[PDB]
This record gives sequence, structure tokens and C-alpha cells, in this order.
Amino acid sequence: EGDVLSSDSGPLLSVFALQEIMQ
Amino acid sequence: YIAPNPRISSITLTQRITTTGPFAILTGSTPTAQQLNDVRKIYLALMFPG
Repeated sequence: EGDVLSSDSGPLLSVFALQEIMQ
Repeated sequence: YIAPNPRISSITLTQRITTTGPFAILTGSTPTAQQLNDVRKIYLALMFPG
């Protein structure tokens, strides 16, 4: 695990990098 | 450090949302603590040219 979250407004373009915390 | 108007990239870089590209990904990204320190490291080398 070890996922982080912040205040973001880009619905598509920042969650692409959210799987980079998974991988 | 002054960001531009956010309605500039929204009328001309992501006008059609059916496609994506290299520019249309990078707009939804925020600088980290160290990636802002490299922008501060850019502008030092623009003021002392050679």
C-alpha cells in the first residue's frame, strides 16, 4: 500500500499518476 | 512565481476532449517541493547569462 492524496482538480490527468503510486 | 490565467489552457489546449496528446496530459499536474526548486534554479541561470 502506501498511497497519498492531495487537493487536485484535474480529474483525468492526475489520476494517471495515481497508479504510479500503485506501481 | 506567478501562474498564468487558467482559462488560457482551457480554451486552446484541451478544447476537444475526445483526444489527448503530450501537452494535454501535462496541464493536470502540480509541482512538487523539489520540482519547484528547479524552476528557481532555472531563473538564476537566466539572470547571469554566460
